[PDB]
Amino acid sequence: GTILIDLSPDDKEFQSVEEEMQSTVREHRDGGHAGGIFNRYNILKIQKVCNKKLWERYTHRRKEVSEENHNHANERMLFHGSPFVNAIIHKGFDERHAYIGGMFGAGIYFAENSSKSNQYVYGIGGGTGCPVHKDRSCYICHRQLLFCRVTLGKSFLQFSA
Amino acid sequence: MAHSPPGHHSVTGRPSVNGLALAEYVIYRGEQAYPEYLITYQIMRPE
Ligand SMILES: O=c1cc(-c2cccc(O)c2)oc2cc(O)ccc12
Ligand SMILES: [Zn+2]
Repeated sequence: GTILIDLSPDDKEFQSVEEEMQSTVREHRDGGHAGGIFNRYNILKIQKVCNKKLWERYTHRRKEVSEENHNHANERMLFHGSPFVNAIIHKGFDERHAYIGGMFGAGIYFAENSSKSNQYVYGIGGGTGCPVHKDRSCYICHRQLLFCRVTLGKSFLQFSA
Repeated sequence: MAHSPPGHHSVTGRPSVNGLALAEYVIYRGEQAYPEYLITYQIMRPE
């Protein structure tokens, strides 16, 4: 029962989300191999995802983690990019959306850099790029990311090379 | 799907070499994320 509501680009909610997307772009060590060569996006549309079942599932778990961690859910807004975003918004995150090969274990990954999530929109390491041109730097085809509310709780700190 | 480090609810990967790379996070329950916004976009070719 997901319905999607288009935010108007005049809406302060739209602008705020766009700002968090544009300002968290960075350069990547792969020279653009996986996600393309770019400094910014052209944002074509932003939609609020409303699903009641899924939301109650989120906040019930939130309350659990909260109580296990000095009443601090440690809630963030973070990016997630994958070929499966249409399933995610209808059916919820689960094991299908996990990154088995991942550096920090087989779980669901999220990025503070929008440009990091962008590298996964067409698969691990960009896969073979956009479906229509097979181009990992395609400037034409429409891409899709999620901006998600994530409960971290007590988070294990793992420095990385 | 793997498990959380005992006594923790998530992992934070803080890059230590690239001082401009921000954090990446991993969770191990689907119930710990809610996909609030769907952004449709193009990357832009630099001038
Ligand atoms: O958004 C991401 C999606 C995914 C991802 C990877 C594999 C399968 C998948 O459905 C999503 O991986 C990431 C890894 C990161 O270090 C940071 C962000 C992502
Ligand atoms: Zn294309």
